[PDB]
Amino acid sequence: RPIMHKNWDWEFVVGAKAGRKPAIQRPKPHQWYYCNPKYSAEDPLPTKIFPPHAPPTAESLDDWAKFRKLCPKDPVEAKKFRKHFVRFLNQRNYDWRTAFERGLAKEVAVAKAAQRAEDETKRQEAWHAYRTAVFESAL
Amino acid sequence: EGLEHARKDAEEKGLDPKKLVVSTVYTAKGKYLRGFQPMGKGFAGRKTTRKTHLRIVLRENASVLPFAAQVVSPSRVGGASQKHLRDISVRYTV
Amino acid sequence: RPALTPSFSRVSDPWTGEKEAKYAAPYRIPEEVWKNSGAPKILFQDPWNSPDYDEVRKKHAVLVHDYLKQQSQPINVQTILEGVNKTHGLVLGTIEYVTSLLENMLWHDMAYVVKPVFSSPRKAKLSKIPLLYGANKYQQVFRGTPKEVAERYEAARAKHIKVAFTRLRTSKTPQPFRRRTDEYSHVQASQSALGLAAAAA
Amino acid sequence: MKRGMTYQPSRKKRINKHGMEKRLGTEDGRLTILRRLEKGRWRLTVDMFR
Amino acid sequence: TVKRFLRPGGWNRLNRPVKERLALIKNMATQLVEKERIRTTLSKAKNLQRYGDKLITLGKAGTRESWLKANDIVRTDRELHKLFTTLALRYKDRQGGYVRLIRAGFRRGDAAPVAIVELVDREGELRQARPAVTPVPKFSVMRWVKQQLDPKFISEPAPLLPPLVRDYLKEQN
RNA sequence: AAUCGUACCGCAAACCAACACAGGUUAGUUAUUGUAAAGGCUGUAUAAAACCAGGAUAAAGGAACUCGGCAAAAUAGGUUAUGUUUUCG
Ligand SMILES: [K+]
Ligand SMILES: [Mg+2]
Ligand SMILES: [Mg+2]
Ligand SMILES: [Mg+2]
Ligand SMILES: [Mg+2]
Repeated sequence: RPIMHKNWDWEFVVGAKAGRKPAIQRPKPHQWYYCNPKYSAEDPLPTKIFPPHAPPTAESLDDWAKFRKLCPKDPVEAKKFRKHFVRFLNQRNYDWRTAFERGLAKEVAVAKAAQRAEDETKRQEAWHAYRTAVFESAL
Repeated sequence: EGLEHARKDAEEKGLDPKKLVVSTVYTAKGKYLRGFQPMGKGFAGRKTTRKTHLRIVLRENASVLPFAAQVVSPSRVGGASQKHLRDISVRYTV
Repeated sequence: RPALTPSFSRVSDPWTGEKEAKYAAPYRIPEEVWKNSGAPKILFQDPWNSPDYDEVRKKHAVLVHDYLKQQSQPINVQTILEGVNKTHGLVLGTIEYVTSLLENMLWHDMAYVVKPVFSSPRKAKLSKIPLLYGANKYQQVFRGTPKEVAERYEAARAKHIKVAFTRLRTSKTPQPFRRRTDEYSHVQASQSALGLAAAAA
Repeated sequence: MKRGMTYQPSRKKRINKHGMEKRLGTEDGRLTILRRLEKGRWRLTVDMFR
Repeated sequence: TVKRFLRPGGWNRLNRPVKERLALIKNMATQLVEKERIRTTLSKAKNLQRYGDKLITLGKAGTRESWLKANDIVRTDRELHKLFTTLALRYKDRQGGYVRLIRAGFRRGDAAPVAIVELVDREGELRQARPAVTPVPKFSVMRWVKQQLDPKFISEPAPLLPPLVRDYLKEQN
């Protein structure tokens, strides 16, 4: 079994394409796998839950192993300690999405700006050729 | 729509459309959709949607009013407009 | 690729304060011949901006900033214009354009200005003596000349120590805390791979 | 201050205050059930479901 | 004609504050250049006709100062390029009246009046506009009058490059 | 290793207020020097009455207003040699 899923339909992830379960509009971390339009029953199930936004460097994370070592011995403090650890894990899923959305926006803006520069260049080149023809025609 | 429907009815009966006159027109009450709308301080009011029936009767050579409307042509657009051929040299003379 | 004005005396600068166009006709003609003839002006000059309007502006600022770093004393705007043109060629046309570039540097603390001392506000307003500008080797967080920056830092350092101990005395943390937010996702990992390929190439 | 918000729903409160287990715990509650059986109400308690 | 009001400039209020009023008119002016024909309400059409004429005047100027003013009005680079290159040459000899307005009745829902705004010289024009330069008969009182009052009257379209510019180029080369 | 929750709304046109109600509703997180990344949202057609509401500007005078400086306006901030009162802070 792999640790992370690698085959995602990126049109679905960004939001241009509908999913395999259209009734769900905002998949949960454990619902992403079965809402993928490329879902297949032959692929082995990953051993951990990650969203499509997670980086490939998360495969070396072992969070529950570290939690046990930091476990307080007082049950009253232990219960609150565990509650804060679960809160940290859930928040990490939505830090990745925010970085994912901000990172893509910068790439899109750069590409859009580059296209704008090229279009103006072609228009100015075309006009210059027309201007030259006018002078040549008039001798 | 009622005027057109009535005229079609007259032709089927064998009347001349060029001599028809509107001789009777009246309305009649239909079935109403009742409702309620809230007001201030817990009071309430009515919210009703009304409906009506329309009846038109056309008869031949009935007494008619003399009203008649003047008719003009609309704006000329396309190849049928020739305002651009006007000669403006005449207005400079006496 | 600087372009000359229709008077063939200077280059046009990329900013909103430039009121002269760029001559672009295939043949050189005096202004008086074609300006009063009645022909369309767009056949002789380009009144618009270049496709690289923003990039050219950034390049010009670097040239001005580098030249100041090579200087050892504050100088006037006129000296800056002459020095840059001599080093690289005719690339700047007016002192007003250089002034606009300097204002951007002053705002972000990439440069500083030395102002004269006047007895009354009215004398300062009516004064016409040119100003002197310098450059910081690295960006700073305080305004003014190096002497003024040191004075401002001393006041800031005292304030920080005053605040930190007052917080401790009133049962607050001496230094504020936050949480570390993870800003590395799949998009960032692909950017790094792209960057290495560009560097290798 | 605006009035009319005397009801603040709570599922745990509703079961404990008016539930069937509560009605069967006292003699007066048992009499209330019999009164509702005599009148023939289809639902006996707010706690009832199929 | 377009009515003149008491506010600065004599423009319409278009039932909007001045800030939203200017944002709306700039967008519509950009679309008029792109498409050359638009259908809207009578008030927005009257304001757009007068605003559109003054935008063409800037394009005909063909100067650095004029382009700066227009660059704050037009919303798209492609539309701004067309204004100074294509439309500038189109209306070289036409003195005003680059836009026409024709009323087109009332709408269906709110029964508001509507009109059509279009450019006055092109392929696809609703009507055929009068020539930019009016021909003058050779034996008319009009010809004599213009000589006495305006010796520099223009009777036929002029070439892009006048003879003085052509002569200078020939002498140079 | 079984069992129950997992759709959708959640400062709201979906919850408490008879309503698509200018009211009420807990916790956890995010960009931003003088600003502010992501994300989210959007108004029948006009105008050159009286009058009403919420703003702006105003010659000369400056509480003459009024039960009453109501409302509005106003260099508002910091450091001071000296003096006064203290329960000495
Ligand atoms: K004009
Ligand atoms: Mg959900
Ligand atoms: Mg109520
Ligand atoms: Mg006054
Ligand atoms: Mg008094």
